[PDB]
Amino acid sequence: NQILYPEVHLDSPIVTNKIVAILEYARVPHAYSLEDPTLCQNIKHRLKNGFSNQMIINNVEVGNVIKSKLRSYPAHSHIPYPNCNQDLFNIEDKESTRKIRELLKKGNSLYSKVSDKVFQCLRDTNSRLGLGSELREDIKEKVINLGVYMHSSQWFEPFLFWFTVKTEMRSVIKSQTRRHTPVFFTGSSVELLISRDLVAIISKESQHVYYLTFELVLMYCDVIEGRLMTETAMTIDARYTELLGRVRYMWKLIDGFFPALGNPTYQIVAMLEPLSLAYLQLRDITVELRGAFLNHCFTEIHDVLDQNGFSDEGTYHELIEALDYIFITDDIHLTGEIFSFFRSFGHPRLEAVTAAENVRKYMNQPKVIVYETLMKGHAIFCGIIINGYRDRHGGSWPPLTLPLHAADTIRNAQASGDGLTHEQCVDNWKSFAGVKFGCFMPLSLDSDLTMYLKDKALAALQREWDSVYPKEFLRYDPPKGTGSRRLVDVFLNDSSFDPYDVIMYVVSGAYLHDPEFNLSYSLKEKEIKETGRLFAKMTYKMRACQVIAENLISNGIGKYFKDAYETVSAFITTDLKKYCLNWRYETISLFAQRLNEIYGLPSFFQWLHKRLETSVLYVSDPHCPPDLDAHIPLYKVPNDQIFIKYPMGGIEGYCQKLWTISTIPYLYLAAYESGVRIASLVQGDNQTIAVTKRVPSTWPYNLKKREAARVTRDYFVILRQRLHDIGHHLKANETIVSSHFFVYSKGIYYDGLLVSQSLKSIARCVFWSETIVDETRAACSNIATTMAKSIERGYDRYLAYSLNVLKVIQQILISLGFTINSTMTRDVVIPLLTNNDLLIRMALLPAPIGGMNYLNMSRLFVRNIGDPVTSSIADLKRMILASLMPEETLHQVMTQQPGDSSFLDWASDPYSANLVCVQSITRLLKNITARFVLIHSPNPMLKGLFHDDSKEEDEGLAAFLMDRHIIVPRAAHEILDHSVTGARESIAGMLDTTKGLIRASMRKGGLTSRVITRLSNYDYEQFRAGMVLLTGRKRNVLIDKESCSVQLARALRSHMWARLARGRPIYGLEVPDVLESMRGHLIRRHETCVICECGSVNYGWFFVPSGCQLDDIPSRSLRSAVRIATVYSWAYGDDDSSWNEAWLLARQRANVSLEELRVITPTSLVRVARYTTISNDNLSTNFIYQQGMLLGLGVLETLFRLEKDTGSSNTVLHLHVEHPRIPSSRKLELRAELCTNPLIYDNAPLIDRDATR
Amino acid sequence: KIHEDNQKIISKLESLLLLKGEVESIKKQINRQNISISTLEGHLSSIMIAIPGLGKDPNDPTADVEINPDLKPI
Amino acid sequence: KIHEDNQKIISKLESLLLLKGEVESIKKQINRQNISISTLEGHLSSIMIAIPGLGKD
Amino acid sequence: IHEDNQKIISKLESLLLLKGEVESIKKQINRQNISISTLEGHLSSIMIAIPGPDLKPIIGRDSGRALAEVLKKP
Amino acid sequence: AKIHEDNQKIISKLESLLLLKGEVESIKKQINRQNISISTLEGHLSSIMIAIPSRGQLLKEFQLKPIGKKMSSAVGFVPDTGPASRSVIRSIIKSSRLEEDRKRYLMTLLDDIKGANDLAKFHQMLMKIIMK
Repeated sequence: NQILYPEVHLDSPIVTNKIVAILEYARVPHAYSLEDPTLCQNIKHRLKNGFSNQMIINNVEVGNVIKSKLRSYPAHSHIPYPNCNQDLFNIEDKESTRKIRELLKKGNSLYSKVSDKVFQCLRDTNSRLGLGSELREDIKEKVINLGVYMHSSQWFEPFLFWFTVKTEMRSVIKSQTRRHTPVFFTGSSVELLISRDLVAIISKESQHVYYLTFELVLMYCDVIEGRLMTETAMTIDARYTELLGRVRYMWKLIDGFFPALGNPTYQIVAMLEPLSLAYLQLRDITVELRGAFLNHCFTEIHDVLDQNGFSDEGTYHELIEALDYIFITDDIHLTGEIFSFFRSFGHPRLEAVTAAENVRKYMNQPKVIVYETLMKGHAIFCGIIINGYRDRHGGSWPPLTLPLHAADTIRNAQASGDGLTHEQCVDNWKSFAGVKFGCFMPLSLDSDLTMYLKDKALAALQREWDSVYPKEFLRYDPPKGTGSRRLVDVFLNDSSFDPYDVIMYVVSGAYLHDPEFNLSYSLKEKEIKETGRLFAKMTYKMRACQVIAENLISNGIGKYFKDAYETVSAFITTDLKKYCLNWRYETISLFAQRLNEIYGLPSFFQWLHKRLETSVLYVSDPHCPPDLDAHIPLYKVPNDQIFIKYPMGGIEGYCQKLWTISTIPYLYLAAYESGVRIASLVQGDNQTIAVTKRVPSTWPYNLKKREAARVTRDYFVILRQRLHDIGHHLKANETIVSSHFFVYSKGIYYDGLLVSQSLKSIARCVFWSETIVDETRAACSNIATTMAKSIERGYDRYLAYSLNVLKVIQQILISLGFTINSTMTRDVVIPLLTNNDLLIRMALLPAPIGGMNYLNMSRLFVRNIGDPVTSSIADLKRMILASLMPEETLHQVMTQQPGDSSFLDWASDPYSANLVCVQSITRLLKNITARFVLIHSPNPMLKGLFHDDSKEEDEGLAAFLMDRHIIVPRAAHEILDHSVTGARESIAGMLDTTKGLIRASMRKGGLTSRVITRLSNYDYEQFRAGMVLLTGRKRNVLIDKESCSVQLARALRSHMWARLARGRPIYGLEVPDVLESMRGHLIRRHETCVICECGSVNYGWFFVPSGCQLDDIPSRSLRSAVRIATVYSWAYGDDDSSWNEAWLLARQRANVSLEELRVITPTSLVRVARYTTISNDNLSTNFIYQQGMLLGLGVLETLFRLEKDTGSSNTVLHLHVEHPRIPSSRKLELRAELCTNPLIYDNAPLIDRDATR
Repeated sequence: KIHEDNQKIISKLESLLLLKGEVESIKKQINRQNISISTLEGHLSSIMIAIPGLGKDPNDPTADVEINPDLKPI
Repeated sequence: KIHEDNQKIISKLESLLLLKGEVESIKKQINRQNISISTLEGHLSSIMIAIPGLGKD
Repeated sequence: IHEDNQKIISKLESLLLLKGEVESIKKQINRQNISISTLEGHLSSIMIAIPGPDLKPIIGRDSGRALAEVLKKP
Repeated sequence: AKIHEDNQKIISKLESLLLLKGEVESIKKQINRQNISISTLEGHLSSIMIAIPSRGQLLKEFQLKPIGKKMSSAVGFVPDTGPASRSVIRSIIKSSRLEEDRKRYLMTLLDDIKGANDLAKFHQMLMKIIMK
């Protein structure tokens, strides 16, 4: 293909049977032991028969080379995958790692040239804002000697070895895709063989032999690079001094446990995630909540040590003392940083039999439930639906039929139109015993296409289920597979698709009698748990019915379910992972009947359990074969190995919204019985219940938390009883009850404070990115994004900027010198590597003006910068003033060769400066592939949306909007996003092509050979364009030094766009820079220098008091037409002539007239920020003031970063601040016939009286 | 004697006029009875469709819903 | 003859008065069966549902 | 007076016609009393003891297939 | 005339009893409808409870088994059993805001205590010191 590279990072599970299959084809002896020897039989059977292909013959020679080398070492011992980790985390060879060492030493040389001037620029930036007096002395030595601290780490010599092995293995995979035999390379202490599928490492001193696959090499490279970056980040930053020692002891302790314990060490590694929450629970104010969950964690650690044979009292006590040293700290903010080190040890090896027997244990369990609790929850469920329909329809009762025995309260509430409380539902639960709702929720299916375009793997047919296993690993020849593998390939190629046809396929009952139904399991790519997790694959129609069912629940009833005295709350955190296995037909049946009555679909929402009770399920991995002599259908297969014969339960996912809306009524029932109030938050597999009771205001803070904890504990016991009465078995030991903290997506919430994992994004800052082609620009953008995310979670700004510059320099050096790309010619590599200043100026220049630095100095302080070009020019002026870059480079930026782009590319990206070869190439490949497959789709849902002449229409619309006498590029972007062009772009963007659709389009021939050759060489074009930019000598005499960045940005945009603009003005893209406009002064005592010296009175006032402890406490198309009409009437003027064009543009989305269209159209800052008073009265542009307040909060966060409390003085901070009409030149081409597709075009104007939305 | 017999006839007729209160009392007991049966039918209705395969051949008790959710493919 | 007719009226009134006691016996039997429905409704309120472990086919 | 007396006897014969209707009511209550007694006999069969009495009856899924697994062997 | 006036009063009471005739007939219809309703209810009830296993069996420990006072849970921690509870008490002492000499003295007292009930007396004494 020459456009597909082997994968850089690990997105696949680790399977033992792959390693065993390679080592048994290669006939190499190995030390693995399997729980199922089935593969270890089947291979032998094939080797008894004489079966061979090209992969067997290629693997015999590699094994012969390994045996010929192992004759030299007599006492050789193979070590399995977990038991060698402590060795393979610390391995070094000097001779094998010469080239990457020279490249990184050259990177140290360049950073040692520019580090002092980087520090001077950051010091001037700090001194402008007023924080120059509080600059630490150690920051200078950390910035200048950053490369020395990176190279002094203990993971540097492991990382060079594993990066070399990964890069050489990727070369072997792509080149082989002469019959050269791989030979060993004798190093100082390591002998290395690298093949396509196997790597053999022999240690010369210990005579230890390791065999590895590609997945293990990728995992080891990611782990060691993450450890290197994280240890460097903790060594440079002064706030992480004790955490550095604790995580070093953690690394040493777990790496010591790997050789003896092996694969059960990952249970302790997974137990490290509960332990931080338990050690944080130890500091609670309440009485017995301190050591509740720690007891369960310690008991399970003791069980893990006891089952594997370490039944000694000495070992467990030393492990408890070690964990007490690691997890006990005084700072609450540094407690949650251990969550960032969760993935630092690796991933366990997996086998399908263990996960199969776990799901077999859970889904084949008898149960007894109670009718009364089920009916009480059903009554609460009905009450929630009734209250939702009253709230959205003006107090009206929904269509329902109360029975004859209904209570007088319910009947009089139906007659008088009064709502129902929870107490009336629970007490009169027999009034809802025979209710029957009417149909009042529409089925909107022709107006949505966003869901089918998401890619979901499809299982094979039931007649051909052995096709996933190769002939190599089976005793019989499997049937050849004819079913399609992906959902989108079936969906786009479907000749006749009707959304109601699959609902008829459910309701008519054809799914129970379908000959080709099959569900399969597959192992998860990244789970620390040794049993792992599974995701399911099913056939086309059943997956479509699943998607339609979840859409119907989400768009309808589920939206109903979303939400001298003071109030206190206490939190319960529970796990919801194994709830899906616990659901049965009897519990979910009545809720599903009520949803069937509401939606008007007979027996639709009960589909999953009725289908699963009659079908056999299996776990599918290619290397794990079934124990069958011949091909046998699934119903005859025994209930052993990977097969679950007749399950009772729910698959993970697939019905989650229904289970959630069934679960909430039992929480409300336990609330009514316990007499408390509940606020409920559902994360991914984590549920937080906040218990509220009213308390007197005169009470102190100590007793109120005791009262909240008491009522929370009572509620928890009642909730456990009511969840056991329906059969969920909450298992109170695993859940946690706290009076302060709860966990959510951003981090831990502790009493109004946020504890965040700052070091996770630094561990995710690695070389390259997950793209099919290695690109330097995407990697540098990923580095900038990870450093910015770490700054927002609390890392230091200047150190992150220095690490960003160092990693950009090293990334450029790896992209030029150590790469698998064969298109890197010597005409660009030798000029870039010999000229040092050229490469440094390419690394330091911002990317909006043509460089490869994607992090701005304004971005370190505030999230949003306005204009990238103006900010880039201001940063370049700062670098010129700090002598980091020469003056003439600015002239080069203003004399850069313009690129070729049309009005459509300018309307898609309004801030682009017409630069040559900047766009990410994977995005271009995805857009071309998605556009080709959506144009050539015979699906009847896409009759007129995608035409062969769509691109000419889009370019005509863009040239109609932006070829007027004044060019406004931001308004045209808003018009095209809400028009048909942005509708097609949004439909094409939601389809993820991945590797499979790109390969499929390559076999179809949509991607021409010119496209492949052109897209294969853009990295060399980026380096050539950067070299031509930085080596050019052209000057403009209008460039004055220290001029305004706005005028320079206007001149740059006029120069680069001079072919299209032809001298016409451009408006609406220019804003002043955040750092240049604002100057700060700190009034500790005795007045302001700026106010007295300059007389400036335009400033914002910030106040922090002393003596505060910081450390502790209508349709969418109609709205689109309205937005198009509003933007066109505002930006291009309004009169009789302009409203006709606005009506012609807005008519294509909604069916309105001219008169109707006229009528209808009208963070880490919180540590300071709780104490901060901001007054804006002395201010005299809303974006500039908002970013000024964000900058002031960042400055006050930087001032009190290393200090526990404000000391003895109040803190005062001052941040001083320093078209009639546009007629249309073109004419509208439009379309001859208006498209009537229901996704985009609205047939009815609907509510014309309501002008809102 | 005949007039005295008429007083006896009226005296026996008074208790028959009082029978209307007893007859109205039977009406209230039957009204309370049909609610009590309706509770049992409501409990039988919920149990039958929660437990699958128990309907005693009613042609799919879940399918008793109304069908006009702008579907109508038939 | 009027006296003879009046005694016949009295005899028919006594027969209707004997019918009243049977009607009151109907009231006691209706009330007894009403309790029997009520205690059966309590036992159907206290039913626990059992779910098997494996589906059959 | 005699003509009025024949009218009174005429209405009293119509009032004596209700005795067969009251016996017809009595047979209907007797028919219900058998029906409730069979249901009380059916209800007492599935009652068991629960360890921990309560005497909560348990209904199986199809014919009592789950009861062989959950219940203690006698 | 007085005897005739009394006879009209006799007639009016007999007509009132004739009005009662229709209401009693209406009762017979409702009792008849209830017997049909309970018979169909009997047919559905006879179909359901055919298990017939007033005590014959017991559940084989499917109850929730509610937590004891000695056993620990998410509601609270009570010291029990062997090795884990001593580690939890030691962690509560090491995580406390107490003085170091007092913590060492409590370590000596905790190493002295052997019995399970005396471990519970230490835990109530330990929480008293932390609250004080």
